[PDB]
Amino acid sequence: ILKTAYTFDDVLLVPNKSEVLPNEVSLKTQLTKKIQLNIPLMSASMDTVTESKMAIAMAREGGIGIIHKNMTIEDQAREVDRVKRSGGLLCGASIGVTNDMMERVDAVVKAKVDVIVLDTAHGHSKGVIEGVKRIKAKYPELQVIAGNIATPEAVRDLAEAGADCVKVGIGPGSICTTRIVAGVGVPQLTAVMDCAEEGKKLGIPVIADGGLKYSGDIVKALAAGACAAMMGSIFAGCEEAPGAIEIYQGRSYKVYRGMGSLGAMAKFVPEGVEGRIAYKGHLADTIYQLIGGIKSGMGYLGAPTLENLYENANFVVQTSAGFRESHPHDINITKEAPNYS
Amino acid sequence: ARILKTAYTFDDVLLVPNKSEVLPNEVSLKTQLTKKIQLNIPLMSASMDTVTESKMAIAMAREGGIGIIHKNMTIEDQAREVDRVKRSGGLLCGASIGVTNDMMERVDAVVKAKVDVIVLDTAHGHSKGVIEGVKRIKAKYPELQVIAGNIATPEAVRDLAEAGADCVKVGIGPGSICTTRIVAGVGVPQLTAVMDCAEEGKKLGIPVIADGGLKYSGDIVKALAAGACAAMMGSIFAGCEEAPGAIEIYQGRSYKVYRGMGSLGAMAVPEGVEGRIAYKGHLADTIYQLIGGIKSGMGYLGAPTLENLYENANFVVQTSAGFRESHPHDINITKEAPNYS
Amino acid sequence: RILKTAYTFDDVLLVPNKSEVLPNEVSLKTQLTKKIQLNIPLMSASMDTVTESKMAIAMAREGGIGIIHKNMTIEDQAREVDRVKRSGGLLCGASIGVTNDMMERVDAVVKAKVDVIVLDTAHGHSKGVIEGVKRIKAKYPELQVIAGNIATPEAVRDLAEAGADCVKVGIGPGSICTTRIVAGVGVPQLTAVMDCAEEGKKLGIPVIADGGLKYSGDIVKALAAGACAAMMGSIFAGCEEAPGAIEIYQGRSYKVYRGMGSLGAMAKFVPEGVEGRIAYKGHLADTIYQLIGGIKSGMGYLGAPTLENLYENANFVVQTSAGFRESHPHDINITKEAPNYS
Amino acid sequence: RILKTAYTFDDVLLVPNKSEVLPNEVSLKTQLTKKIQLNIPLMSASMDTVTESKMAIAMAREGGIGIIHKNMTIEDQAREVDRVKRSGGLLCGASIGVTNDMMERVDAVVKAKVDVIVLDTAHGHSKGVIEGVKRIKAKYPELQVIAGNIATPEAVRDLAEAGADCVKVGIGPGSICTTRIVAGVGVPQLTAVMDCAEEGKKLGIPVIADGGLKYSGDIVKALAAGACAAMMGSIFAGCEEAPGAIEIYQGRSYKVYRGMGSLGAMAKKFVPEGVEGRIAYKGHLADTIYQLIGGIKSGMGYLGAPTLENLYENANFVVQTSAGFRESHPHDINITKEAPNYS
Ligand SMILES: C/C(=N\O)c1cccc(C(C)(C)NC(=O)Nc2ccc(Cl)c(-c3nc(C(F)(F)F)cs3)c2)c1
Ligand SMILES: C/C(=N\O)c1cccc(C(C)(C)NC(=O)Nc2ccc(Cl)c(-c3nc(C(F)(F)F)cs3)c2)c1
Ligand SMILES: C/C(=N\O)c1cccc(C(C)(C)NC(=O)Nc2ccc(Cl)c(-c3nc(C(F)(F)F)cs3)c2)c1
Ligand SMILES: C/C(=N\O)c1cccc(C(C)(C)NC(=O)Nc2ccc(Cl)c(-c3nc(C(F)(F)F)cs3)c2)c1
Ligand SMILES: O=c1[nH]cnc2c1ncn2[C@@H]1O[C@H](COP(=O)(O)O)[C@@H](O)[C@H]1O
Ligand SMILES: O=c1[nH]cnc2c1ncn2[C@@H]1O[C@H](COP(=O)(O)O)[C@@H](O)[C@H]1O
Ligand SMILES: O=c1[nH]cnc2c1ncn2[C@@H]1O[C@H](COP(=O)(O)O)[C@@H](O)[C@H]1O
Ligand SMILES: O=c1[nH]cnc2c1ncn2[C@@H]1O[C@H](COP(=O)(O)O)[C@@H](O)[C@H]1O
Ligand SMILES: [K+]
Ligand SMILES: [K+]
Repeated sequence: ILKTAYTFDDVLLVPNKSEVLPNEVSLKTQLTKKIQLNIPLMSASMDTVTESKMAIAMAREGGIGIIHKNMTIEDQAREVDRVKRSGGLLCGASIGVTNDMMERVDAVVKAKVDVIVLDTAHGHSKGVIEGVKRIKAKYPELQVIAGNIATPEAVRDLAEAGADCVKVGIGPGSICTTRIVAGVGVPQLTAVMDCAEEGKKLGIPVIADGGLKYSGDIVKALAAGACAAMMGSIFAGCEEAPGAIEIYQGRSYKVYRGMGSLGAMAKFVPEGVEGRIAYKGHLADTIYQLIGGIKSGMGYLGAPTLENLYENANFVVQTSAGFRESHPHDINITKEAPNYS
Repeated sequence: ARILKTAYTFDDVLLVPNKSEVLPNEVSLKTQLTKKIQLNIPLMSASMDTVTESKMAIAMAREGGIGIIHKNMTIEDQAREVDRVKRSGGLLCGASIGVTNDMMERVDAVVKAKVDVIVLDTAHGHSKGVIEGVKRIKAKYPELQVIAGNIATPEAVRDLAEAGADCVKVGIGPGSICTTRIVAGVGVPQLTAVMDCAEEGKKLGIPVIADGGLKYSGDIVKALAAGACAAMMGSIFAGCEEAPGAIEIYQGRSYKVYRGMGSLGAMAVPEGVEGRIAYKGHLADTIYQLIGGIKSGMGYLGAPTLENLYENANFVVQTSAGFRESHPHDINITKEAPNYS
Repeated sequence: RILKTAYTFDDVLLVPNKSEVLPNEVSLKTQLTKKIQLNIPLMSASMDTVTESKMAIAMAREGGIGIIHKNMTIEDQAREVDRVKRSGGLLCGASIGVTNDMMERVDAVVKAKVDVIVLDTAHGHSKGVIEGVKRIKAKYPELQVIAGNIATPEAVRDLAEAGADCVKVGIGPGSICTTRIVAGVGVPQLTAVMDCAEEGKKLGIPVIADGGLKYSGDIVKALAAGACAAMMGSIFAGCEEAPGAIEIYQGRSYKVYRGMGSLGAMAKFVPEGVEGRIAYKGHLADTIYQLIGGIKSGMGYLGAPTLENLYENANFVVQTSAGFRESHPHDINITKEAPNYS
Repeated sequence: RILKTAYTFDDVLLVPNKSEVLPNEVSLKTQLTKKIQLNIPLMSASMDTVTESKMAIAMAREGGIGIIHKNMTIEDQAREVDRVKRSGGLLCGASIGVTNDMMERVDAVVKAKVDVIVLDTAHGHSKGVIEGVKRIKAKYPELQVIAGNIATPEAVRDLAEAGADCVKVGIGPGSICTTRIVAGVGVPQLTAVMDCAEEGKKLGIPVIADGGLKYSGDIVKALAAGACAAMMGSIFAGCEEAPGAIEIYQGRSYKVYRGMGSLGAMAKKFVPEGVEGRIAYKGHLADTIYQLIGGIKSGMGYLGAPTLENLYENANFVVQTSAGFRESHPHDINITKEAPNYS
């Protein structure tokens, strides 16, 4: 019980000397050794976040969407295929460890998915290791993301098993109760930091999944070493996300729930809650704001590229009081900001 | 420097997931309350007049745990309640005893009623009165299993072990209705207290119980992974139909009264308060949720048994920001979860 | 530079010790100064909305002591002290400021039988205060003098040298106090009381834990830190004895409670307290009973028959903000009034 | 990789020192640069809802200075500073950005006899600012230049070799600032001011504590950290002398206050780093300065400091926790009467 772990709100990045203006920087990243994204953002594989429409709009902005799997195998293959024939867009698919597994994989592969994500509550498990070894045995050159994990031991075991990228985050998500009902989890920033570090010794990239709420948070995840950030609530309020529209006190809300929530899984022991976030309009506007945030951050840090950002970033722990100084304070805000609230 | 040691409670820490060859539906929650008593699930209902009586203790045993009948009633009525449990078909049953002038007559009567365990529980278990009590009771009934409490230190485990106790209950002040820490200034945060006492207890070969301050199934997992043999809850069980006292309807919702035994109402200078808690229906639904959460955590930690969970658990400390990450956050929740208030 | 963290009461808990002593067994006698013993280590504040003759008569007869405030003329505070000393031989205190009329106020309250003088100012670690003590003891060598307020052991050392018989600790912890906010200056009270009690004891000088106390458990902590007695304002300001009529607001009664450095009490001012209302507490006896029982209960937990043994054998532990939440009642709709809680 | 905690005002307290001095005896004089002395170490911020000529005149007349903002055309800002120099030779500053017309704005305010310019930017530790400083001093070698904003000792050194006469510390503390939220970058202000003050005093360049101040006690902390002066927007933006009329909202008077990097101030392609809201009306600046000044004198008396230099040299800080914070503020009281220096 000696060691303290930090999440995003716990730290700040120290500005560096910069010869670089924000609209000079390049957010290109390697999602895997083979898959290059233009911007390091991906939409979560949840039934209230990503289907083909969201996945098409992520691809076009430079990112990628991971079509969720809470649908028939044939419907997912249709969603993926819908993305592929909308141009030449990259598309991912979610796969669980099931008796369905390889039929789901065969359908999205033939439908030309670019990357599958074997994601489960506990990526550091015998099922996932065997599942990655099974998939890569059948499809060697296909790209496999394995998650979710929180330790460097977990990185190696999935790298050994053949994953091309690992996905970090047990407990941080906005709709997640894993840490509350199971007691298990690692604060996300320290999780990404430790996993990024072992991932770089091995040649395997890591994704920061969950818990990001502002663009500043993504800068921290990338500075920690993640190759890409994945978000649910940040995208689930967008027009392209599936989700009934609910009305309350003059505002429109989009339904957003955990995949491990009662309503998603339908004696259940859930690991998620169901709720709603405010409608935010079109993805493109949300992406602009996030990219602009990341660019300014790299400007403050003098980083022309994501690699230089990771190599030159210096972190500083702020207290509860610093956290209050960091947010707007002692202001009665009256005009909406596309950046904040 | 007098103020050196920081002590932690459940909400300060998190468990790090291990490599798991095992699924939640395969782990065994069997535990030894004492050496002669083995429960199937490591949960006990608290010895309170708004929590455990014959109706509660019967249902606890039927789910695999134990209820300790409270002592706020005549010696006649207590023996009667223990007997109903004993005549309900071979169900384990406890009874609490205070440091009283009538003490050995209370032990007498519930022993006659074939009680399986007694709890000599006082505000301060590491005291002369409890020390002599345990030896006095071991002098008359050496076969009898006696739990003693409450305590907060490793020194207290020794002196209670050298006095005869077969188990020791940890918890000074963490209780949801408890004001001991505020009115007396005394106590140890529960996770550190369990941890320190579990470590002395294991070396000496005596189990410890985590009593008080548990609220979610994940907290229990932390207590068991800290080394407790079982967990005692008052608040988590007091809203159920089997707890004593009737339901109140206040503004469309159902509530039951829940009070500290040290509160003015139970005693008719108090160390607890009286209040109302939400009605939660039948015990079996609460037990099912708690059991499920515990097996989830043990799956995460790769633990087939409770002792293996303790051997291999690593804790990490989270800040206030980790805490807010760990709970659902930045979401308007619209559907109640059965495991997340 | 910044590095040493300083703690207040809600940052820490006392670890229970083995106890051969039941709460009704433990003794609460304490030495306020070398010449003044109290049966209980409680003092009421030198504030116009806390302590007058009625407060200080009531305080004495329960075994503590009241310190009559200075926010009144010299004649009337001497009479106030004479009110107390005539009512069956009780101890009385009196507040004295660093002023031009300061010896005349001392002279009056002395003729008026005052047992203890408190030369309390915003900054006791100061030339005026130190000179003031030296001048008073030179005129009255037997008169017991408390000086404050301070927060450092260097301040204990210097006020002991100046002739003080007891020093009062507390810069900023007060519930009505804005000193830390407007001047940026202070020390969390628990660490202040420890550091100063450490120095006062080596010199043989008692120290008072003054301000920031809200519950009985808080008092126990101050005493285990080595304070000789605890001074409270807010806890006593709600009582019948305290000065001030009882204003009532939406079917509930209250009493005015204000800082002595608030605009109200001092009437170009730059205040260092606020002014407000706190709920009516009842009679002082019942409030004191509940505080005594917490102390006695805390000493039971720590197995200390006396305040000295409690100081020597106390083990503090730091609690985080989640420990704090677990320490208070949680997740319960409290429906009945506990006599000793909120 | 992540070992250093950095602190802000609400995290620390100053420990009282033995004192031979009373608050009224204490001296508030500070060198804003080697060539500029203020009688009180307070500055109003160069924002379009804090400082124009009227507030620059009101600050100067109290012993401080105002920086007229640059969210206006060049001739208007030169006219604005000329209005202050006309009111009895008062001190005046003007804000200058890294623009295509940077040297032309500098020309107009120099013509109107501005005492100091502030080359203030999101990121003062940048090639732009570093080159603007060299180019401004090369043409106007006696002009006093403040450069900012910054947060590190490397930034202090590099801007001093650029020619800055004084630097301005503060990445993200402002009450209306979202830089640390949107960009993830910044340093808690007290640690920032301390680290930068230390390097400035080794090099001979003073530093300004800019942003995140809320109470007079906070100013004392920032001066004891070693800053030569404190810059405020929120504290002064409710005052009658700040720009914009007094607004009513549910029977209480308010004024508008917004970040310069907020949408309204920068007026879809924008990515703002500030917000816009409203703050309570607090009256005329004279009454706010009074309460501020008295708080600083009280703090310095507690510290036995007759000068700001003596305060920096003998100030001791302790960290307080959130419980310490809770004790530090008033607590467990229903405040009935409004205190002119608290809420
Ligand atoms: C993301 C997430 N939660 O973060 C989640 C998503 C859907 C469902 C669940 C539910 C509520 C069903 N909860 C678990 O699935 N909980 C859990 C707890 C412990 C372990 Cl060890 C495992 C594992 N399951 C596997 C399987 F192979 F089956 F996929 C390998 S390990 C699973 C959780
Ligand atoms: C209790 C308390 N505040 O806690 C208080 C009570 C009444 C008035 C004040 C006022 C509002 C007047 N505030 C100061 O008096 N502030 C202050 C600040 C710094 C110093 Cl150094 C001094 C000093 N006073 C003396 C005296 F001679 F008066 F004793 C020597 S030095 C005083 C404060
Ligand atoms: C669990 C608990 N509170 O957590 C509690 C439960 C019921 C009643 C009380 C009351 C309000 C009556 N409070 C004390 O009992 N307070 C107290 C304080 C200090 C000591 Cl040292 C002792 C002790 N009593 C004994 C006994 F005589 F019982 F054996 C041994 S030690 C007791 C407390
Ligand atoms: C104070 C402040 N925010 O705290 C602020 C004030 C006005 C406008 C902005 C906006 C919203 C436009 N935000 C940035 O300007 N952000 C930013 C982020 C990172 C860098 Cl590296 C730079 C730079 N700009 C330059 C310049 F072209 F001005 F010379 C050189 S470096 C700028 C911010
Ligand atoms: O029910 C759940 N329980 C726990 N985690 C979930 C659940 N559903 C989705 N997640 C994870 O939470 C992430 C979204 O987090 P968010 O962006 O913070 O809202 C997803 O990428 C998943 O990794
Ligand atoms: O009045 C009281 N004061 C302090 N502790 C109590 C009181 N009554 C019961 N307890 C303890 O608190 C536990 C209940 O805590 P809970 O599970 O957090 O609600 C019981 O098991 C007892 O160990
Ligand atoms: O106006 C004030 N400013 C600062 N401290 C004050 C003021 N008035 C009283 N005090 C101190 O605060 C103490 C009362 O604190 P309380 O019991 O927490 O309310 C008094 O004994 C004084 O030491
Ligand atoms: O939009 C903005 N983003 C970030 N900082 C700003 C912005 N506008 C003003 N500032 C800074 O914030 C300071 C005011 O902070 P305040 O005194 O806490 O209200 C000003 O001196 C500027 O340095
Ligand atoms: K801010
Ligand atoms: K205070």
